[PDB]
Formats: sequence, structure tokens, C-alpha cells
Amino acid sequence: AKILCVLYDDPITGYPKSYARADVPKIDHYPGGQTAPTPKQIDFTPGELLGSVSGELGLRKYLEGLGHTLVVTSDKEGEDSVFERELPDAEIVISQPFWPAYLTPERIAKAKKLKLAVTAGIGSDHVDLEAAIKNGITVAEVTYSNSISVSEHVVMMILSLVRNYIPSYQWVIKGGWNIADCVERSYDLEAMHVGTVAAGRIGLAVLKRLKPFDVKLHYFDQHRLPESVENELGLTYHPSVEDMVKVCDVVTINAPLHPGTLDLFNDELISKMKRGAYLVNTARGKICNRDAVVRALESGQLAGYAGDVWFPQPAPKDHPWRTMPHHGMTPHISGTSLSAQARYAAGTREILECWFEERPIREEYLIVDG
Amino acid sequence: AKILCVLYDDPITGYPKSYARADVPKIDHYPGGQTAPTPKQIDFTPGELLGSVSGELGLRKYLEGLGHTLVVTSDKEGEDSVFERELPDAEIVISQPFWPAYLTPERIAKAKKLKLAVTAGIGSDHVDLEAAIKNGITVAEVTYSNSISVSEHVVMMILSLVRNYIPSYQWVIKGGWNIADCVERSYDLEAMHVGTVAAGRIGLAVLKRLKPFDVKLHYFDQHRLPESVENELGLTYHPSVEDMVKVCDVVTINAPLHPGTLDLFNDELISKMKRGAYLVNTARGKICNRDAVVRALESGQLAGYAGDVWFPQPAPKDHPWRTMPHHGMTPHISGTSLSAQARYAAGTREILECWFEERPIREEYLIVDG
Ligand SMILES: NC(=O)c1ccc[n+]([C@@H]2O[C@H](COP(=O)([O-])OP(=O)(O)OC[C@H]3O[C@@H](n4cnc5c(N)ncnc54)[C@H](O)[C@@H]3O)[C@@H](O)[C@H]2O)c1
Ligand SMILES: NC(=O)c1ccc[n+]([C@@H]2O[C@H](COP(=O)([O-])OP(=O)(O)OC[C@H]3O[C@@H](n4cnc5c(N)ncnc54)[C@H](O)[C@@H]3O)[C@@H](O)[C@H]2O)c1
Repeated sequence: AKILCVLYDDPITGYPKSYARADVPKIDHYPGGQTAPTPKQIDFTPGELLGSVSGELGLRKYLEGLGHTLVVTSDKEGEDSVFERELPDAEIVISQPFWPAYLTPERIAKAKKLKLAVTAGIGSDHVDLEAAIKNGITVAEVTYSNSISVSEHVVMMILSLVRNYIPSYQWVIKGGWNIADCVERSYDLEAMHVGTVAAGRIGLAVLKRLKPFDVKLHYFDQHRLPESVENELGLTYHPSVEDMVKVCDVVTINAPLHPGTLDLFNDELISKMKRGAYLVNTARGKICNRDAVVRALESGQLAGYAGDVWFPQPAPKDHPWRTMPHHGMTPHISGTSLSAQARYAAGTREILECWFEERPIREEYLIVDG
Repeated sequence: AKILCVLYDDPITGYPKSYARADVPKIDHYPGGQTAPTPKQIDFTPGELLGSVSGELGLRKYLEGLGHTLVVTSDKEGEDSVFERELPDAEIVISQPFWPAYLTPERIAKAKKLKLAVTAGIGSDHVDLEAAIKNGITVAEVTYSNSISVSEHVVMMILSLVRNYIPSYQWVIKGGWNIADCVERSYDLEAMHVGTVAAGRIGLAVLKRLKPFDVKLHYFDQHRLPESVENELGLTYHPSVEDMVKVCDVVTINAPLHPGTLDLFNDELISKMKRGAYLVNTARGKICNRDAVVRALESGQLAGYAGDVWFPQPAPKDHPWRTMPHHGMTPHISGTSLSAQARYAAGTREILECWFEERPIREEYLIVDG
């Protein structure tokens, strides 16, 4: 069987010959009970770069050992791409949200042999699920693999926006000191109201990390948390996003991209936020209206915006989130720390092993069971 | 009387004409139950810029109402400085650590009428206490006023170093995407070993904030915490700094600058840290050897360094911490967020009220009772 695997380019300096550190911590479980991925073996050392083309998610020796072929490419856009040229033949397709090979209805129809689509990461919005179901295709993602990584990025970005980190760092680089320049927009996070859209794996991890900062916590989720959890964290549940954002100094978005979240943060909802609110979005780019964010930063309605997720990806050179005032953006990286890569790579293998050995794929990994 | 108050320059764009936020959270007390400052009145809105020359720590109306004179400058360096000029006559000297008017033994000899030296902030290492004790000069600082502010800065810097935030932001500004270049040095903090030098007001606030990141916590303090506290936070006590840093992925320094700590992180101590350790220092610059830090970052012994404190202050344009690799520096800003300034400015006025009304200055503010 042919496995077709789309990954991002190596670093422009070459695939790394060494790393800043010798190893990474062992993670073998997640809050709430779920175990870390359980492949029978891994053919990499946690901490290696796995998610770029030379890394191959550590899959080659395993797949070739079983008589399969593995095609790895970053070339994923259009009919002429290696991806589309190889797609009709592939039984299995794998990519990461950070560099996603879209399975549109058109691509799915062309993909005559496709039985399994794996998301190495979380969030399968790049796969047409209606089309997968129609064609009996199984769709899996590595649930929880990077949720914590994101939660860390979120808290980092909230503190960086509120405290005015990056502007202050720039004064250092520019050879200045300029205390008042740095702190005329520098606040403490303490005792601010912070709210999350969603309290799933990421959102709950964010709340737990925010708690000791002594903020007042708020959230909305279609699935309300147990009352006892609300009480332990000091959470206020709100019946809607709109109702929540009205009282928040800071809002972080941690819901998947789907009908109810597409363009959720448009001019109208942003206008309901407190003037000078901070908005953080490591969920998906399209949950926030591109130009509405820009307008709100320009007017001061938002004091700052930060996230790692864009529409489209990669963001073109002219993408206006690059030059809008008061941002702390990164490219789409939070879910692809080297730490996270070890887990979703192990998880991708665990899924492939279940597939080939005809064992059930873990229930929490399954998005459609074909 | 004459009050001589050294503050930092206004922003280059002048005293702020507006702010990003309408207000700041009300903070009436600190963890453990010390009250927030208790002046009879304040003449500012919390959230206003107070620590620059036009801000005046909001003291003018009050001091002039009592018939006193208030002289505010940023000109603090040498014998031909406004500070030194004005010093012979001043009954009270006020300055902040962010832009410190150093009270050396010569300047104190010169300071014929000086009876009260107030640190608007925390940490009086710019004041020679023995020369001050000699002259029955009172030395006071606004204990706890910005402790929490620093702790937030620390967690922000730890996350930014470990996850590789600033170089990733720069790819955004430069028009790139470059996922692998971002993440080839990007780790999660989760389950790393983190140690603090000191668990006082800052150190303990750091530990509490790091706890739900699910790191393994370590500390040294000259005064060991209660067992119940170490148990609750899961802390490993070490009998020295050297003993702790050998097992830490991240070290944060939160001790005052004194003989115990001057030049503590030298070539030797740093050589005992893990290869690729991260070091954060928002305490005082001199606690780390300037050139040692540079060498360690150049060799990769440290994967990163971040902090807001320097020697001297301001740092010259050629100070090597500006250009050394893998840093996340700011100028000395963490204890002077707008939120902190509201508290230390209030505390400054509280102190002055006590002095003028011949009431005792709260004991927790007193460094020397003269
Ligand atoms: N690198 C990255 O930036 C990165 C990595 C992983 C995940 N993500 C994104 O974050 C999303 C969340 O991941 P997770 O691990 O928390 O998933 P999860 O499934 O554990 O949690 C998602 C939560 O969103 C809630 N939800 C759905 N629609 C909502 C709405 N309209 N309002 C409020 N809550 C709503 C669900 O009830 C659920 O609790 C993923 O779908 C993905 O899009 C980003
Ligand atoms: N803007 C800033 O970056 C900023 C702001 C305020 C404070 N500071 C610095 O932080 C220092 C600590 O502030 P704090 O509010 O926590 O004060 P604190 O007095 O509550 O805490 C100091 C702690 O350090 C401990 N200590 C002293 N010598 C030590 C040593 N050699 N090893 C380990 N622990 C040692 C003490 O026992 C105490 O627990 C201040 O003295 C100041 O230099 C920096």
C-alpha cells in the first residue's frame, strides 16, 4: 500500500545536525486520564525534528519494513503538486495542520484508493467530512497530542500582550532604555477578567494555568463543565460568547473551526468586547474576521491581538495581520514544538499500526469511522 | 522641606495623552494578607503613568499643599548632575530602581539635610546602608508593591525562551513563514525541571504560577519554606544554589543583590548547569557575571537568557547583553508596569505622610530606621 505524507520544509539552514538540548521530558499521560500514544516502537528520539520533510514523522523504516511505499513531500498545492499527482494511488494520507494537505470533495473523488486520512496534530477542518463519510474514508487525528503545547503558547501570548514584551525587547535591540516608552502600554495580568471560548483540552489547560495569576476566570462552551470543576477553578459560565466577552479584559479562542465558529469574531462581536481588550487566537484563523481584527486594532477597540493561526496558510507576504499595530503573532507553530512532534508522530504510528493489524483505532482519535 | 525625586524621562512622544485601557483592577491586598498602600488620598487614577518626570509619582499637589518644595529630574549621573547639585539641601531623596539615583558614601557625606531615602519600588542596593546607618538616615521601600508584577514577567520570559517566541515573531515581521526554522529550537515547558533562587514574595509567586504548567519545581532559599508549603506545591528543597542548578532545565533568580548573591552566577556556577539550560534573571544584573552569561550563550551551555535587570542602569549602547545570541531581554521594566506604579506611588505617598505627621513608617517598608 502507498502512504502519502505531506510535511513542511526543512529549515533553510538544512535539517538540524544538533539541538539546543540532549532530550525532552517523558510525557506518558494527559490531564483527565488519556494515555500518551502507544506505538509498539518508535524509530526516533523524542526531541528530533519530525514534522519537516527530512524528518518523515519517523515512519520510513516501519512502512518499508512491511512492504509499503512512503512518499513524503511539502509540495501540496494545485493539480501539478506531487501531492495531487500521487493522490489517486494512495491508500493512506497524512499531513499536519501546520502545513495541511486539503482533502476537498474534488480531491477525495480523485483519491480512488484512499481509505484513511490521518491528521498529525489536532483539528481536521482541512478534510471535507461529508466527502469522507460518503466514500467510507476513515478520518483520525492525534487527540490531546499538542493541546498542552497550545495552552502554554496562549498564556505566553496573553502575558506578552498585556505586559508589552515585544516592543520592550525591541528597545533593547535598538540600543535604547526608554522605560516610559515600554511601560506606557504595560499592565499586570493580575485580577483582570479572562475568558475562554471553549473549555475542551486546550481551554481547560489554559484556565488551570491562568488560575494562580489571580485573574477572574470566565468561559463559554456548548458542553458545560461539571459544577465541581467550575467551583475549584473559580469559573463563571456564560450562556453565550457575546455574553462572556462583554466583561473580559482578555479573551482567548480555543474552539474548533466549524459552522458556529466561522467568522465568529467579526466587527459586530468585536464591538461588544471591552474597549482595549486583548484577543488571543491559537484555534483557527477564520474564527476571527481578518479585516475586522485589523480595524479594531487600528481604532484601539482591541489593545492587542496574538495567535499562531492564519487564513490562508502560509500567510502571503502582504497578509495584513503581519503589519497591523499591537500584534504578537507567530507562524503556525504552537502545536508543532519538538515536544509535541514526538507525541503526534508516535500517535500517527500507533494509528497506522492499528490500521494494518486490523485492530480498532483509539476512540478518542476517531473523527469519522469509515 | 525639600523633596528631591529622580524619575525616568517621559516617553519620546511626551506624557501619554491616552491609554490603551480605561482602568486597572483594584488590588487591596497581597498574598498572605499584607494590605496594599494606605495613603489618605491619591492624586492620580491607577493606570496613569506616574514614574516618569511629568508623572511626578503624583506627589506635587500634596507636597506643595504642605508648603514643601518638590524637585523632579531624570539627571542623575555624576557631580555636575541636577541630582548631585540639588542633593546638599534635600531632606528626602526618592528614586526608583528602574532609573536609580545611587546614594554612595560620598553623596551621603555631601547630603547635609538628608534624613529619608525612599525606594519607589523594591530593592535598595543603590543605597549604601552603612553610610545611611551612620547618619541615622531612614531607608524605606514599598515592600510587595511590584513583587507579583515581576513574577508575571518571569513566567512570560521562561515560556518565551523555551518555546522560541521572539525569533518566530520576527519571521512574521520579515515576511516569512519558516515553520521548521521556528520550531527547531521550540520546546514545551511541561514536565521540565524548574528551580528558583529564593522563594520570597517574588519567588513564591513564581512557583505558584508555574505549578499548573506541570513542571517539576525546585528551590533554594536561605530560609527553607514550611513543610506544608513544599508539600502543597510539590517543591524539592536543595541545600544550595549549586546543588539545585545541576538538575534544572530552567533557573529563575529572585534573590536580592547582597554579598551572598553578588557574582553568584559566574563561569564556574554556570558550567555546572545542564547543557542548554535556560536562565532568567529579573532580580539584579550583578547577580550574574556579565561576560560569563555571554560566553555560555555563545557556547550553547545556556540555550537562552532573559531578564529585565542590567549593570549598570541604564545599559550603555555597547552593553554586550544587547547583542549576545538567544536572549529575551527587556530594559528594567517589570516592576514598573502601570499597575505596579499605582501601588508604589501610593506607598511612596503613604511613607511621606507618615514622615511628615511623625507617625511610624510601616515596619515592612523599613530597611533602616534612622
Ligand atoms: N497549533 C495550534 O495552534 C493548534 C493545535 C491543536 C489544536 N488547535 C485548534 O484548537 C482546537 C481545540 O483543540 P482541543 O484539543 O481543545 O479540542 P477539544 O475537542 O478537546 O476541545 C474543543 C472544545 O470546543 C468546544 N466548542 C465547539 N464549538 C464551540 C463553540 N461555538 N463555542 C464554544 N465552545 C465550542 C467543544 O465543546 C470542545 O469542548 C482544535 O480543533 C484546533 O482547531 C490548534
Ligand atoms: N523590576 C524588577 O525586576 C524587580 C522588582 C522588584 C524586585 N526585584 C528584585 O527582587 C528581589 C527580591 O524581591 P522580593 O519582593 O521577592 O523580596 P523578599 O524580601 O520577599 O524576598 C527575598 C528572598 O530572597 C531570599 N534570599 C536572600 N539571599 C538569598 C540567597 N543567597 N539565596 C536564596 N535566597 C536568598 C530571602 O531569604 C527571601 O526569601 C529584590 O531585592 C529586588 O532586587 C526586581
